[PDB]
Amino acid sequence: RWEGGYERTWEILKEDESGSLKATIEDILFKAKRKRVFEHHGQVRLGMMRHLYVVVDGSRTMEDQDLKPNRLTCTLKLLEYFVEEYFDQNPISQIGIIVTKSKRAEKLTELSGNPRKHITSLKKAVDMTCHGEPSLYNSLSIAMQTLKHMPGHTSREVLIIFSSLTTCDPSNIYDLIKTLKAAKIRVSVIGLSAEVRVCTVLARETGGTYHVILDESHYKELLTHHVSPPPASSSSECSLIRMGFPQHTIASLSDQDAKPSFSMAHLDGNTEPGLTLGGYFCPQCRAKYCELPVECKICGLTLVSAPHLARSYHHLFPLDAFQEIPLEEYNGERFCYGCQGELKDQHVYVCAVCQNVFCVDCDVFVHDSLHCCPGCIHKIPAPSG
Amino acid sequence: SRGLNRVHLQCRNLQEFLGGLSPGVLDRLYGHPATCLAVFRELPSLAKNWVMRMLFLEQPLPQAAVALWVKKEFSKAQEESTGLLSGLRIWHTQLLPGGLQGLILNPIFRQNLRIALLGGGKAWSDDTSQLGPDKHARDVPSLDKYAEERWEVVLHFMVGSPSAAVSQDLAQLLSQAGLMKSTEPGEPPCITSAGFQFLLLDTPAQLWYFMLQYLQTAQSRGMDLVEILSFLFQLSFSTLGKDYSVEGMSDSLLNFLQHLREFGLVFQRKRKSRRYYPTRLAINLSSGVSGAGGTVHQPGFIVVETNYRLYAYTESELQIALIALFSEMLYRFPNMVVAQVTRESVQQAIASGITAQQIIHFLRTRAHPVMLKQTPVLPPTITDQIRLWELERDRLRFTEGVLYNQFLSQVDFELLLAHARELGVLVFENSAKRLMVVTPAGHSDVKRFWKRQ
Amino acid sequence: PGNDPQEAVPSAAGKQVDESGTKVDEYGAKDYRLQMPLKDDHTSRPLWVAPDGHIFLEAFSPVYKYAQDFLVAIAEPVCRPTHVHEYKLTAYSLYAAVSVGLQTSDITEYLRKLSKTGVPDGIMQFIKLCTVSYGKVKLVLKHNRYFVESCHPDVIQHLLQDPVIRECRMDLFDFYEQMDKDEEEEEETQTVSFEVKQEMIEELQKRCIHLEYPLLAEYDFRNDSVNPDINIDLKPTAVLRPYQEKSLRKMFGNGRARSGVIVLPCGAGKSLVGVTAACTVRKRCLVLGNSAVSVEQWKAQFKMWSTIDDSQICRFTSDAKDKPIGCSVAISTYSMLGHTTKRSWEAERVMEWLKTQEWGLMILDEVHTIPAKMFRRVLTIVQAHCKLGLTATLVREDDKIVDLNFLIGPKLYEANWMELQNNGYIAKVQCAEVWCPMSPEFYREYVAIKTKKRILLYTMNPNKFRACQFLIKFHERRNDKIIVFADNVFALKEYAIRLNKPYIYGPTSQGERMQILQNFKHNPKINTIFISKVGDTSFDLPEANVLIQISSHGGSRRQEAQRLGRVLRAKKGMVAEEYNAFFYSLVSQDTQEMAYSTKRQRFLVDQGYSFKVITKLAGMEEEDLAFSTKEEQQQLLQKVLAATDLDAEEEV
Ligand SMILES: [Zn+2]
Ligand SMILES: [Zn+2]
Ligand SMILES: [Zn+2]
Repeated sequence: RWEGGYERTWEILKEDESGSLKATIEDILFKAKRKRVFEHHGQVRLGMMRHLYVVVDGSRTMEDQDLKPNRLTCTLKLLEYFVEEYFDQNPISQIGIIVTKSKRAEKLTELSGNPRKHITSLKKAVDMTCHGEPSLYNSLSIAMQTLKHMPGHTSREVLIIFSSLTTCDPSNIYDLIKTLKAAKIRVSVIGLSAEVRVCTVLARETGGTYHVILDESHYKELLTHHVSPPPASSSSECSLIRMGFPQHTIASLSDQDAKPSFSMAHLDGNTEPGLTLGGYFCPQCRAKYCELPVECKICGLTLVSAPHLARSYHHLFPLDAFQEIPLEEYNGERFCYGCQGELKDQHVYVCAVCQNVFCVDCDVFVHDSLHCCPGCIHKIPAPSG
Repeated sequence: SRGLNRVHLQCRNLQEFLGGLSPGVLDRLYGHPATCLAVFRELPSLAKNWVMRMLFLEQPLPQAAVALWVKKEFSKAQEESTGLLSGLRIWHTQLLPGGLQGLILNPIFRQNLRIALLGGGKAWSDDTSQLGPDKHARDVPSLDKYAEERWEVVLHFMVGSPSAAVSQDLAQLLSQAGLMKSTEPGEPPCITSAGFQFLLLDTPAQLWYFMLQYLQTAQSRGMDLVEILSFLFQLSFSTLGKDYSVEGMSDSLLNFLQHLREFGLVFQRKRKSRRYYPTRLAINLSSGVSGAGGTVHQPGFIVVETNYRLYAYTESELQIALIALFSEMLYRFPNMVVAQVTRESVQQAIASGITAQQIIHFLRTRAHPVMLKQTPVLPPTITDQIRLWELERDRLRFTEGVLYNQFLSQVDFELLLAHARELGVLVFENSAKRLMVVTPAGHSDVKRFWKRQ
Repeated sequence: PGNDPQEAVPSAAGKQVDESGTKVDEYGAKDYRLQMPLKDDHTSRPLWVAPDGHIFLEAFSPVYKYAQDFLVAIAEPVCRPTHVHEYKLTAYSLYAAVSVGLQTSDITEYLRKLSKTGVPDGIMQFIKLCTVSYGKVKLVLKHNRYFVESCHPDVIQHLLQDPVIRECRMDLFDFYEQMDKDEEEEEETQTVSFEVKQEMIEELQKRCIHLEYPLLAEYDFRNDSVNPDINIDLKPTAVLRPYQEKSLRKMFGNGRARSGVIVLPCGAGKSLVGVTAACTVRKRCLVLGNSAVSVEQWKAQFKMWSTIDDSQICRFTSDAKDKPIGCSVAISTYSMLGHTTKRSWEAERVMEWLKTQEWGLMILDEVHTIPAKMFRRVLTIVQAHCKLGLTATLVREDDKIVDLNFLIGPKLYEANWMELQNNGYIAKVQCAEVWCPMSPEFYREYVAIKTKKRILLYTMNPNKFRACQFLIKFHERRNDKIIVFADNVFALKEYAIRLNKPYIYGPTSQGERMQILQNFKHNPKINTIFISKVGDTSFDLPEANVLIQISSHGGSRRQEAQRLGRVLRAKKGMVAEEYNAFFYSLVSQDTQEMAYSTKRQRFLVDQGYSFKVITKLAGMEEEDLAFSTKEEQQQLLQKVLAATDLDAEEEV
């Protein structure tokens, strides 16, 4: 019965085209198993200066293995990567690390952009018991009251790491729809390997996007989907003003070494508990402390540092696309317009405008690293006007 | 104890030789082919920039400017990069050009180097006989097999072939080398101790060393010539020549060439002539350093998981011979997976001494594309096993000496301490029992000193 | 006599196994393992079929081909070493009579289809179908119905031989009762089942059933219908884990009649699945404990995960005599007696309540412990119809003459270390054969004296103690359980004198030994304990996290390796994927201990675990080392000079 039936599963899958060329097409189906969802982007409108809120379910669902030795191990490790790749892409923003554990919510790291503080917090978050049940109501309470004091010229989005369990919290979180719909705060959850309808209704009543974790690769995809600053609901803001352009200071300008250290509890700046020698300078406090392209606590305006953060999204929107042809128009001497090679896996990648020939390793290098076709350069800037 | 300099010696090859001979004899080592030989068998990055000025520096720059080229960071590394470059005798310390010593290079090398930098259609560049591809009569991967099998008939006939070696007088030098030897009846081409070490080595630079020692056995030809010719081999391959090695001939240049097809690295046709052939072998001599190109054959991955030697790939018999010295006694079939012994392969280094890196080298040379997707730490603990195994049998450090006991005084013993420490002929002392371990070679100078007082 | 199924085949046809010349059937493989790997995949790789000995596993680019067959190809293999993503060797044995949902030619096809026509030597061929699949159902009419098979072409030899040896032959309250008898269908196809020859002839028959070329599979139809009584089973909230959930699923993938023998690793759910088989099966069962040591244990988790206890408890060794009158579910011990009135009425009860046991179940822990002389009394005394072999050992006692499927039938399941130690509750041991540089004033004497006081010399070593003193405080800092196993008492006694710890010996009072277990296994203040030869064997299963050993002299590799395999449990709830169970051994250099450890670490890498030899400490004088002066060691030395041979012998 089943001793045969356990091996009726194996026997055919083992078997293939016999005689010659055996265990060959089994490898071909594995390549045919590949090539999942690429981009499907092309959007406009919103996404600028997010104010994210990490919300972590700490529950007994973590004790199931399912991808890793812990579901936090699946979670927490790639959050650091998600932190770094965020600060890579979006430095104009800041993130609220808030942890739910034992039916409450602990705002673990404040809404800020200092990566080491966030990452070591995750390195502190390693040895978490995740005792108790999730409570989103305490999480939204922090999320309200913090972002309540943020301007309406702020992007208001929440990223919830939920372990798909029972949403164990009172006090009419169904009525928190109209609370937060009016409060123009977006809330995005993704479910860990299952679905919560109420939370699925929550996000579809939000405009925040809900998903379910499939796999570790798939876990990365939706992170990567939420790296990009999304086009949230209309009528948020237009502008955001008193973007402080700073100065770097060399502390060697006119008076050479007239100050042994530029942090002595009286100097304009010197914000954090450490010694400094003068590296930076804000306009409004005239605040000189450790360099930070974010904001301050006395002038209270945004320490904008343009080549970093006014450059990051500044080309992250205006992209175009390529096309693929299997044909052989042999442009070059059977070459690439970029790296100049050939393999011909029938993916001759042609630009939409300048129409230049590329490979996967030239398409990926654009569509992950270069983000534009340089074949448009020499082609845009020469007749540009 | 045991010799350990006969394995590597890869900067002293151009130093201990060169500094062991005269400046005018190494003035001969500034043939224009010998220019690339200088820069590469030394590997400092720090002296490798101190050269770079001198093509634009005819002038002797002052010593302090480059003595203070690099500040507080790595002053020793600057100093370690300095006197060795000076120990090449390529520099001249000027006296007082402007008021103080300002160093400068030998210009005749600067003459020779700049032709190998820009311009020059000279004798090595062109105009006399250098090189010549006329029409393809013979191909390189076919000759790569020659460049494999001559190594075999070298390395197998070291161990001993059921086949035979070609008619060489080289064995009478390799028996002379102390790699091989032969007792007088019939002259058996065995191994003494050192070919066994070279069996554990895999680079042609030892061959090169005995080929540098080839003229040393009372032969009087161009040592200047052959080391130029040692470079003149190091030209990759792809050249037959309209007998261009005879148009650029010399006496030893043709005769010792008969030996380079004995050494296999040249390939000579009918009458040992009409062409010449450098083999793809002509780039790993150039370093002696491991090299990703130095892969010979690409068998596969290995591992030594559960320290049980763990690999397959039915290879040629030379690798089988490379482990016939290294793994018998539970050999198996068609995959070459002789099991492990922590005693026998340990006993299989007793005729070599420690093969510490030579394990690690043949770790990355057993099956060659192993570093493609494997761990950086290829032996997890297994190096230390091999180490402790090597650190087991080495129970002795052989050292002769003369010892001075029952000395008549105690403070004059400290004089003879300070006397021998002046001489540097002491190895060890015991002051508590009035003892000094003194070299017996430097015994006589204290033996003379004690008899004088 | 009459105990001969097909023994393991390869004995000849091979000369200097370096078949650089012949490899003739491997040349058939080496054609297509080498002609096939050209374009970035191998489509080859015959598992390196070797005629004699065994063959291998590729398992380095398994992808789907051999990674599916990382398990499935291993049916008749056993995968005796384990590795990293590389090759993996095995052995070969009786394990086709277990693999009886498949034909020996069907595997032979896929044995070829894996090997890319890497052709057999034939050695396996002449050993493929030596025993055709054949079962022995025990159907409702009180003994057996003479089941043959799904397939017919076997009675054609059989019925032309066997009968000429020995013949064979209210409404709604009862409506569903025949609906159950409606479910008594064709036994998957045709059954071909005959009638019991009077219940006393099968013993006379079984010896001739195998006599041609067939082999028989005794079953246990004890679940749907059963004419005698059923005890009260009750599984009181005994949540268990998928290592052993798969196990009974292998015992029951078919209907309600098939016996079973399953291998676990050490310390696994041993007293669970049999207790699970005690209750789910609805039988009246039997345990055969190894000693009374086992007997107290196996009832205790039975007292835990079964509420079947209302003097419903039958433990039967060393004057236990607990519930003779009325047997429901029993624990016994292997009556190895054969003596002249050994236990007069007591073993008579063991005889006569075996008869009341009828068949029950043969719960058999670790039958590598059982000799073949006792394997006589396995079948001779106990004549049951379903067995249970709880034996971690696959191959034992170097006896390739008598195999074990003739004893217990098929050997059903073995559980992977990898899917317990990396994915599962079983902790990761760091094995440590630690050798030390001794003081030479133990060794000049040693080589002077060719008399067993020399054994005690390296034994009583402060260089051993400096290691012993070390890891105590080094693992006091992690606040986790540690246990040290010495060789003999009076050396170990001074360890319990110098750095005095919990400890035992041979004649120690058990009620205070139990207090020591209470002081150890409950009290968190002292995580340190000493044991002797007896405590591993005759009193306790210790439950700890870190083990140190001193004794390594006798060649019982596994017997020592199953001590550590039982004791070492999970250290903490560690988030990391590291090794958390810990083994330590103390090795004398230049010694029998140096020599034995070489074979011992050979046996360690024979099964293959996380192993490291360290020699130096993590800073020796970091700790205030006692015996730092060798004069103090000379004080110990003169005790050793005053010592006799009596401190230098174990329990045997
Ligand atoms: Zn300000
Ligand atoms: Zn391209
Ligand atoms: Zn373009």
